[PDB]
Parts: sequence; C-alpha cells; structure tokens
Amino acid sequence: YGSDMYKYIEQVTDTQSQDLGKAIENAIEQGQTKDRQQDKGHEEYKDYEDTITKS
Amino acid sequence: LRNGESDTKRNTQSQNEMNRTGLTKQYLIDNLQKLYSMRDTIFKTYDKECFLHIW
Repeated sequence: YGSDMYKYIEQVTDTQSQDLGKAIENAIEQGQTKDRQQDKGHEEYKDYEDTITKS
Repeated sequence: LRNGESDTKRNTQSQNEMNRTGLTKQYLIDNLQKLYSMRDTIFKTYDKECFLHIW
C-alpha cells in the first residue's frame, strides 16, 4: 500500500557516492653556481704623417 | 677562457588519501513476493514442536 509501491512497480535504482581527497606535496630545491672568467688583451699601433708647406 | 660548474638537488615528498563511499538500492517486485512469509515462518517452527496438535 501507499506511494512507495510505485518505486517497485518501475525498477528504480538510487545510487549515491562521495569521494573525499587530500594531497600534500612538499618540494625543496637547492642550487649552486660557480663561474670563472680570465681574459687577455694586447694591441699595438704605428702612425706616420708628413706635412710639407709652402708660403 | 671561461669555466663553470652547477649543482642542484630537488626533493619532493607527497601524500594522497581518497575515501569513496556509495549506496545503491534496487527495487524489484520479486523481492516483495519473497517478503510475504518471512515473519510467519517464525511461528511454524514454534507450532510444530512446542504445541499440541490434536483438537
């Protein structure tokens, strides 16, 4: 009797669910760098200029 | 003349956790027919053994 009978009359499937997730990620990064530059320079030059005048 | 050196250390630690639950109810008429005599079957065993059987 009652209304609930209709649920059985037409096959009714009630489905539920619940997913509860948790996630913690911890990352530690360290880095070191070492550089070294060594240069050398050398330049040499020569010039000549001759001026002759008449007046 | 240029040189160099590098170094790194990356370290990650993680944790996960998932809690999934559900509940599925299927309604069938075949279950109602089998429901009928579950209570009455209790007292067929009581009547068979404990009580008198001749008027």
